[PDB]
Amino acid sequence: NAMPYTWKFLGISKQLSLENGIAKLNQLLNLEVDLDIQTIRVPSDPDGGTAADEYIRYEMRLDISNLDEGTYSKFIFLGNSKMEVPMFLCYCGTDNRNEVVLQWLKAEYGVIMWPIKFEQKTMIKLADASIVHVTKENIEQITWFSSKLYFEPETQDKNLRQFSIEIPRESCEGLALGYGNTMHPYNDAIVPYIYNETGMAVERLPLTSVILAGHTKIMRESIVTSTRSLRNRVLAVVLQSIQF
Amino acid sequence: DTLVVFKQLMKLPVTVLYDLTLSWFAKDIYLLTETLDLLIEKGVRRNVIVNRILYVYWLNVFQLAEIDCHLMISKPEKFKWLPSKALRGDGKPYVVKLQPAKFIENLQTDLAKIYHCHVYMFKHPSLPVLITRIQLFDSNNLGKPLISRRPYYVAFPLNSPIIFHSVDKDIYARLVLQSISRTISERETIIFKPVQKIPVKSIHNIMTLLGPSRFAESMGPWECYASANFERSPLHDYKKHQGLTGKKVMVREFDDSFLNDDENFYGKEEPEIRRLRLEKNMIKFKGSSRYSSLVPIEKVGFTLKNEINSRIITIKLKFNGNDIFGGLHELCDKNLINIDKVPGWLAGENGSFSGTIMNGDFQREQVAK
Amino acid sequence: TYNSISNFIENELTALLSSDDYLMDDLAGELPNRLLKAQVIEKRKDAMSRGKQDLLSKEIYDNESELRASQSQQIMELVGDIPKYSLGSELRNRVEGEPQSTSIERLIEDVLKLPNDLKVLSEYSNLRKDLILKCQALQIGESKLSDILSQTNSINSLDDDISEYFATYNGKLVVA
Amino acid sequence: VERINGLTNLQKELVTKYDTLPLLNMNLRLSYLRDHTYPHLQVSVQSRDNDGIEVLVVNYKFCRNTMNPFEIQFSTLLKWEILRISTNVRLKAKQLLATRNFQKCLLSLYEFDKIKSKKTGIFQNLINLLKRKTRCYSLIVERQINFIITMPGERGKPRNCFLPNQIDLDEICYGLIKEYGVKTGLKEICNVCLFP
Amino acid sequence: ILRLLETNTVSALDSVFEKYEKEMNQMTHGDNNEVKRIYSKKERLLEIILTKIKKKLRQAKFPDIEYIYSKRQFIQNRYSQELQNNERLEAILSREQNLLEETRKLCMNLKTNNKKRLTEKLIQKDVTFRNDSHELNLMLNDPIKSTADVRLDKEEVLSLLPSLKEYTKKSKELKETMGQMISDSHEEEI
Amino acid sequence: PQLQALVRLLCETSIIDTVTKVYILLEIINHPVLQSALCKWLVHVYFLHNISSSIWLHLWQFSFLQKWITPLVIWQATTPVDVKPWKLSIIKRCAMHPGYRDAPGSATLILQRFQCLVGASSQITESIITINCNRKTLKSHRNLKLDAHFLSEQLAQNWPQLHIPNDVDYMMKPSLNSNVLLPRKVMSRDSLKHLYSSIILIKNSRDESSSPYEWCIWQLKRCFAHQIETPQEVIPIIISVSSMDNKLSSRIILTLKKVCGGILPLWKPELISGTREFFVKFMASIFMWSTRDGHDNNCTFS
Amino acid sequence: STSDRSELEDYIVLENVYRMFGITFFPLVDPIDLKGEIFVDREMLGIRLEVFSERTSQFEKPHYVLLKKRIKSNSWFLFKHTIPSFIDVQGIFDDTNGGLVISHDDAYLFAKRVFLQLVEVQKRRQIFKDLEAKKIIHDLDLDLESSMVSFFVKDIKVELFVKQNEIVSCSSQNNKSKWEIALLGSLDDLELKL
Amino acid sequence: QLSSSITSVTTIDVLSSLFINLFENDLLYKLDLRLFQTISDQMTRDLKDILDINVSNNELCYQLKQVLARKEDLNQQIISVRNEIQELKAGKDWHDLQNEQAKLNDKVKLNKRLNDLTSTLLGKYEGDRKIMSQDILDIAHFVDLMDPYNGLLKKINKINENLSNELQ
Amino acid sequence: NSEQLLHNYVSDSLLTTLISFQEFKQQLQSYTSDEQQLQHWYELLQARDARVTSELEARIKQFFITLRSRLLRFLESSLSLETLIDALYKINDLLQQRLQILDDAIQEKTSELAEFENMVRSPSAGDNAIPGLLQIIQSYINLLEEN
Repeated sequence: NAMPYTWKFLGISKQLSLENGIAKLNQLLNLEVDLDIQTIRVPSDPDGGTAADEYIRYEMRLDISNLDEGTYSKFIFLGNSKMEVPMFLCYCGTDNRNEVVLQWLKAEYGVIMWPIKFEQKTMIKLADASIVHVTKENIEQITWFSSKLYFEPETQDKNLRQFSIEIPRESCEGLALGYGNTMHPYNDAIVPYIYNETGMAVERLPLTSVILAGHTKIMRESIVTSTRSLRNRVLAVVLQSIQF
Repeated sequence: DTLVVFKQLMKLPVTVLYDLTLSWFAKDIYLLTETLDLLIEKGVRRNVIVNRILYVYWLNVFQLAEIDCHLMISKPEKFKWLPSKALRGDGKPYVVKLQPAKFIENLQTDLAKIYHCHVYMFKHPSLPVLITRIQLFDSNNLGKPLISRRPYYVAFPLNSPIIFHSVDKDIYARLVLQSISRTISERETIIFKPVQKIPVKSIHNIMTLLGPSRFAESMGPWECYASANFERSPLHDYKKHQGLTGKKVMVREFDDSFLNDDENFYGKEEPEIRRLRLEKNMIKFKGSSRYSSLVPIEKVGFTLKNEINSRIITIKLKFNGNDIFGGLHELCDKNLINIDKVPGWLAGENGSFSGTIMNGDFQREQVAK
Repeated sequence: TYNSISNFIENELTALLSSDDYLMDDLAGELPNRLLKAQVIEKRKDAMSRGKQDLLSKEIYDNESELRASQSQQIMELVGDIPKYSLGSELRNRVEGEPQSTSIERLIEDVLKLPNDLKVLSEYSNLRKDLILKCQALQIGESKLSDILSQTNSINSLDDDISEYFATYNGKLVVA
Repeated sequence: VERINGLTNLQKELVTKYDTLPLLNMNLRLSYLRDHTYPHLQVSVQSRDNDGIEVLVVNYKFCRNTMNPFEIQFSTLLKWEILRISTNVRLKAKQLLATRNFQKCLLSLYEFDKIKSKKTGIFQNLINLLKRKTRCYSLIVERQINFIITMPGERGKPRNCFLPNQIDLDEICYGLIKEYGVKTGLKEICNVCLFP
Repeated sequence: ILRLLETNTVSALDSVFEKYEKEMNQMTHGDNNEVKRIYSKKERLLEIILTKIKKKLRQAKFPDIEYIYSKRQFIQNRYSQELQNNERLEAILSREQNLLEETRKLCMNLKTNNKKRLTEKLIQKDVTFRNDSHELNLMLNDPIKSTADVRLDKEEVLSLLPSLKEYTKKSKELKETMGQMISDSHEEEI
Repeated sequence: PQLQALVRLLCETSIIDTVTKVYILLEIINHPVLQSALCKWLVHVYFLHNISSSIWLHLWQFSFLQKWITPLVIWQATTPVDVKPWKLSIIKRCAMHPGYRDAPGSATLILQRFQCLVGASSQITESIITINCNRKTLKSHRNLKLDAHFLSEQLAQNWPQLHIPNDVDYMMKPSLNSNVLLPRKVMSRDSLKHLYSSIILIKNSRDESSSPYEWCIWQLKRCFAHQIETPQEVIPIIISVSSMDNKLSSRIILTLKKVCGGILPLWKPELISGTREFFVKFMASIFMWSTRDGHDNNCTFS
Repeated sequence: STSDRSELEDYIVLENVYRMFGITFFPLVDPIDLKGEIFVDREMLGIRLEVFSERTSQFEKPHYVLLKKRIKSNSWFLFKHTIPSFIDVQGIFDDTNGGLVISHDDAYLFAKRVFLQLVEVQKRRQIFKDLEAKKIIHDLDLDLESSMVSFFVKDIKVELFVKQNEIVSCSSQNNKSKWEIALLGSLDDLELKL
Repeated sequence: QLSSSITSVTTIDVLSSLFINLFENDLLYKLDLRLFQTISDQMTRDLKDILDINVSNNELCYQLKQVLARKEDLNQQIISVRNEIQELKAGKDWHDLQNEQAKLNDKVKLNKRLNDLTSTLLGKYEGDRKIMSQDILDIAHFVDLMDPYNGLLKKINKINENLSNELQ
Repeated sequence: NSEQLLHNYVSDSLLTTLISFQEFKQQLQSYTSDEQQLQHWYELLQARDARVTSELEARIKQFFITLRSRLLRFLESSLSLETLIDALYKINDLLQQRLQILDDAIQEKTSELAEFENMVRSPSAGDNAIPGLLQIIQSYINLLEEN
């Protein structure tokens, strides 16, 4: 909680492609906003089985005079038709334009909406999805930071309230290399590590909010970051989360 | 002043303690006994006893006449502490001490700050004496009385290594500590109290936690050594059933860890196995609304320097809360943390020392303020 | 500048009169309204005023003397760099009489006496030596008790070598 | 996932030890007992219903010594006798057992056996030197380093001051017994016998 | 201007009392004067002109002395006692800084003792007793740590000890007479 | 003519926003105002088929709830409120996923709400008409097996589910016999079928049973009073009589209400069985009558 | 059964005599033991600590001192225990053999040192709180380890400070010289003074 | 402000000066003369004194406050001094004095006694040729106590053991 | 108190006398007007605001006089040989007390060892012990020699 980009999430009933009525949104709010459309076949390192990677993140690129997150208010809409829930909506910032954007999104397509109070396995999965940094070679190296997995289990009588687990970056790489090699360091090493140490099934735990260092504050439902963008494999797994 | 003393004197019960206070406060006195007899049977108008004695028999010598408020709000617990050892340049301690030799530091601070008082006390379940110790310091305004600023407390138990002074961390706090360092020296012995763990709670659950008790380290999973709740004496046939005792088959298998970490399913077990889960929890954190701790530990921070593959592995682990380890059996009863792999140092045996364990070598981290 | 700042104070005090009649600013028309007799009277005044600086030279030394006297009362009331301790209570009050600690502190006062504090309380030292001699008599009393208890055992309690040697050699030669 | 009780056989409970208590009997109690208190002990029970009881304290370093008690209650406060002594000590034991308190008594008798043992264990490897060494009753026969074994009536546990151109030798030996160990103090006294 | 008229009345009365002092001074510096009825009538005329000026001042009301002495003396005395306290604490830090440099000098003297034990071991260059003394149990003896010699104890030996040692010599001769009998029991097993 | 026709309905109402919202949604299928938007839901059902309104519910709302949804209760309440008083298309389409997620990881609390939706849905048994005995018998069997499987609270929830779905399906068959065109034949079919399934349930619930007593009582009354008020089921006299060996099991049991139900079944049987044949069915019926009369001459104490 | 129930009762009476021996050891293992083959990589001696009274001639609440195998090298350094901290464990522990304690006999004499260190505390409380507390009417009170002890003789308040059963302090030249004495002289001098 | 009473003093000075001109025009009047000029100048310097005394106290108030801060420096300072004088008896308890009496007596006192003893018996290096006697109550006690009980019973049962050898 | 003395000095005994020095110029020098110089004294030395100049003089001179008292503090930082002899006498006395205590307890140990054991061992006889010893010894030696 020292980073600005707040990214509340939202799911979509059925996919409708967007470039048809971008004139309609630009009509209603009178402000030219780019819609970018681009295929990405994440898992871009192909260890996912190559199953329906048609991922076309639609980028309502609210590119006006950059004075706020109410001025830069980029959206990302990732879609896959061959998955049951097809599509979700992210949105950054705190603009009031987004309200009529989503209102129109309900309206003109006839789709129904719900937020995502996602869960523990979710938080861990996208947690270590956050640290694979995208390379131009697309063989993607592994960054590291320092976890601070704040919980807040209520018990009876507020007796425990809140108890941290913090890991230096050194120990992140330690349990990485001692595993050894992966692209899933958390579920492969770290939560197996601390299960073997403190016997804390952090999967089963009432987690509330993993912080990773200087880089995100994943919360109960609302990933917050320090980048004007979200990594695409992160977006992939958050699409993967809601599915069945 | 009168508002402050009314906030104090409303916290009191009445019964005859007010009678004895006002008795020695009045040190007329023949028939004052028959004033107070009637006011014992008219011990009814409870709050306005305060101002009526405070006006009939009413900050220079008055200090002991108010400090019995501290003497009797020692009844409750509300305030806090922190402990401090008493070394000698070798790690040998002592605090073997005759009581009335406190005129010594009275005179010694009187050499350095102005005229002054401090009643001693004696708690009466738990055997320290404690020193309510009001620093009369100043008198300025930019009217002839002096300021009684901040009653700093020093309680020390009988024959410990430990004293626990109160928590202020000031240039008068450390001054009175600096005095009471030297006035307990008495032999050109060297005292120089260093500090331990920073947070705290109240008196009984600081001395049973540490000091001159028998739990010096006896707590956690070990209170059956604290109490002597088995292996009674030379008796004969109690020990036969004590050599014919129960147990779960809480198997230490790795396949059992597969059964516990993985393999989540329904109830599927009778109340015996449910009971045995519950006393696995109980024996892990106590050793027998019941589900509190013994002692309120309030916040701790553990550490964990494993070394693995000749390479250090360091997780820090801070807690917070309002009482932890009781919280942890009340968490672990929900089968949330997988009890057999709960090591002792966060099972809670150390009594609130945020130590930095490493390969089973729990410590303290001296860590002066 | 003890009385020198006050000397310049009184000098600047009279220098108003000096600069006034020296300029003769009002004295030019004051003959109309002391030719130089006015300034003669002025240094008469200032020679009179030097009694105040005589009082300065008095009272400054009075003040410094009484503060030196207060310093003397301080060193007489405190220990004159004497940290000596349990005798340092003993000369003012009895506490308990620890013969262990009084003995050991007595083994540290005898360091470099000739080779302060009221001739180091030779009377209290004599009182401690008298008390130790009293304890020495108290120990010698039990020593006499032991002597008289052991002496009543010595008086009550208080050839054949070769004979038994020949008998044992004969036992060897008659049994072996 | 069974739930049986446990009186013996390590393996079972050594699996199912989720507590922390004294372990349990099987012998690993009594093996630790006997094997980590070296001279032995025997009994017979003789119950009543308040319990007269015997014991056979096998004092056991090289030459035996024993003892036997009297009754208790099942609250363990009753009275006790000695009914068999070995004659290696006759009346020093009665100096001890003049008073009661078997803890101190037994310990001394125990540590006293270890004292006799270490007394001999020093004497043999000082006799090992093959110079003019001669033999004495309890000290040495060269040039008279004796030492008592007091088994006193002051502190309850037997202490042993020493004896070794007389007072001079006393302060010198008290000096040298603070640097190089008791097992080498004979080697030091050898050094002031060997060259000068 | 009620406060103005009040302060004017008080100040004029103080000037009237000082005028009485000045009238006594002029009478002492006078030729021959002892009546002062003209002085009392002049005080009356001054009060009359003072009331007339008070009328003129209340008319032109165009809008504190012993109070001044009191508050000034109040803060002077507070400042002086504050200064007394200052030199008291200055006395105590002077005493203890004297002590600090004393013990600092003595710890430097301990460092000279370190160099001296190097030199004193250089003149003649040539632990487990705790474990053994509690392995067995032994005793120690220390009538030492006194700079004066203790073999001249025969001053205060006089209490009972020479009688003691003579009777022990008597018991020594008695045990010699008892230990005559050992002549059978020298080498019965050697 | 629905432009001006719905505008005439606006002349009869006060709710232009929902009119134009029909002409262009989730506000409506969330909720003068409430009854007016309810009529808008009706009008959307009119102007649609059932798609653009119903698809909301009959996919996404229960298929949140099979995973999770926050309040979880008012949504399902409005879900049943929509689909129950409405089309058999919504009913059967919902019931497809109902039986499937039943056989799949059933959530066992949402399936109560889907059971209520079925309980009004004589639409469901109506619109199927082909092999409902297949589908509903399979669903009942799957619930019985999985109730015993998550049984072996476990047993109380086995009782709760396998009895409560039974009672709801029995109410559904009661509605089917209220229609009874071919639902009479299917009513005989599923009636005897679920009677047998609950009978084997009572074979797993002999001396330990709580709710299933009321279930079998419901089944018996749904036979008996239906046959009494409708004596047209003479071809279904086999079905009306068919409680024989199960009735031995039923009189084989406190079962005061069970006996009361058996008394009712037998009394209406003896009434409307005087017109029956005195050889095969009514011989067994009167045989049971004699056995129960002997049980009555034993009940004169016992 | 009762086949070897007599054998068990024989063993526990053997245990009972072995624990009036005082210091004993007894195995235990805390559940840190990986691998029905089962490693144990940390082992506990565990030293129960038992004192015999005289005033009741009972045994007390025993103390307990339980150390454990250090991970690295075959040592025995301390772990949780309970004797009240007016007695040190740690310094008097690691005093013995430089803290480098490996065998069991050095461990034994460790607990021996602890034991008698405990027991004369028990002895002098057993002097004061019993003998002249009850023979003499005395109105006594005292510290946890008997070191500021104050009372009526019968009449008046006398404090005295104690050390290794030898009186040091006292609370008159008569008074002071009669009481800077040894403990066995204390009861005798209160017999004599009256 | 005080300008009002200043103006009143000016008016009183003017009128008193007119009366002074009348008195000195005819001359007695010395007393009245000094009376009203004392009135005038006393009023002036008293109003002047009270106003600048207000100024002086209003500033030395806060110079006093500055010396109160000086007292605060005193208290922090004596904390630090007493602190360091306290743990300077910790480093004097430390290794310095400990190694002092751990090597001083070691290689001075005991080696003194040892070299004195070697000067004695090396100076008479013929000890194995001269004396060997290092030139008692303990031998007195254990011999005189082992004789009358242990020697007696040991001898009589050893002779009875010889009787057991003789008969059996 | 010292500051009180010093401002009392500087205020009273200096400035009141300076005001007296002002007013005595009207009285006895002549009979002239004798006030012109008084207002010129006013106008000129109204740079001595005498309260403020007095307090500045105080807050200089009192302070360096206290510095001078700090300087003149240093004074210390025959017939004592009799007490030195008394101290050496008590040194011998208490060293003797320690040595006599050790010898007293050792002799008491000899007493408790000897007297109690030799008395209550043979039931308090002290008869001619070695005579009976040698008699039975010679008899047993004759019996063994015959054996």
